[PDB]
Amino acid sequence: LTTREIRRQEAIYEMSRGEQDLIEDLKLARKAYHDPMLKLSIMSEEELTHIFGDLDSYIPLHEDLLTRIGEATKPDGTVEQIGHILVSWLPRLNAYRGYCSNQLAAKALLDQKKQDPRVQDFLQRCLESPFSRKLDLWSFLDIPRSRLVKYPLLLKEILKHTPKEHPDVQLLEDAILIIQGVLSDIN
Amino acid sequence: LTTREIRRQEAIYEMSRGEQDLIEDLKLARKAYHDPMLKLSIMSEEELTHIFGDLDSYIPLHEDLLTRIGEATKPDGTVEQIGHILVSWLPRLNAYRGYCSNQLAAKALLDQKKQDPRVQDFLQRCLESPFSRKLDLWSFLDIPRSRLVKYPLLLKEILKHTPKEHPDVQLLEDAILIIQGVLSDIN
Repeated sequence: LTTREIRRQEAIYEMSRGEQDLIEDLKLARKAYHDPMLKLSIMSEEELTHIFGDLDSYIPLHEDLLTRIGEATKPDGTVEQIGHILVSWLPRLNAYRGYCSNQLAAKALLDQKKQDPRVQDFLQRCLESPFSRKLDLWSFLDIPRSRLVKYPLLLKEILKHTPKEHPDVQLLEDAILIIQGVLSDIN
Repeated sequence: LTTREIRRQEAIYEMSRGEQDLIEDLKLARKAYHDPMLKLSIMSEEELTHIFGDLDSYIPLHEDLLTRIGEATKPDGTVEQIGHILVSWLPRLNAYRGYCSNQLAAKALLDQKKQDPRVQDFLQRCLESPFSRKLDLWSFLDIPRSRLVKYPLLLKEILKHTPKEHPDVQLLEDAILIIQGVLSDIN
């Protein structure tokens, strides 16, 4: 394996580790925050979907990417082609249209809720436990946003190390265009 | 939270991390070893089930434990009761009866196959890749065996830190008896 082709694979791995991390945080937000607050009636659903969005849709969306990459990973750990997955997956990031279309309206409830004693108490409890796992609740919207805005860099890095005569060149070039379109359809 | 009750939770966590690890190795054995060798006809299925057993059954068996513990884990990360899961799960370790009933017959093929050039070549390839993940193929049977023999220690450690008047005391006491029975039904 060449030094360059090792970077190509390292670039593909860097990306999927990013997905594992997003998924861990989306699940944590669903389990430790959203569901309990909804259950204890600390916040109404209308409110909780303003803050968190459709977690129930995003989690299997990003898991789906990770599944497909894993299935394309050989026994030796390398992945030969990836463009065909990305091109046919990226358009699904259009599932964020609604959530991210009012980041403005989101940060008006957010700032309201940080005076509520019932949320303060809920967090202080969660946080007192040495087995709890923290999320910055007040800038949650940053987690997905950060990730969505990172894809073009991740894709350009895979392409930087893709051999001239490789099918991924066209597909990755076309995927960078897909990601760029999807971004404008929410900002 | 008391110093003792922190140990109880640490004991429960230690156990589930063990399951995550076993699962990672059972999946790796299925993906990097069993399936490819079966596909390339380096080994017949009869042979591969002697070496690896019914991976397809063990993986969802241990995942099932991890699912159920996760569902019993509160937002704060602690788990209040665990005996009721363990008592009703442990009898399923009886799915190892067949595999482990001929550890003797297993280590006669094993020692045969380590002279086969086709297996040597297959491994040397796998291993040459910097993205590959290693398993000691020749003492694979140790991975499950080690784990099965570790449960009684894991259970006694949870019980060591369980409060006198807690429902887990009876259940864990009864689970230790279940694990002990299951072990004799294969050794």
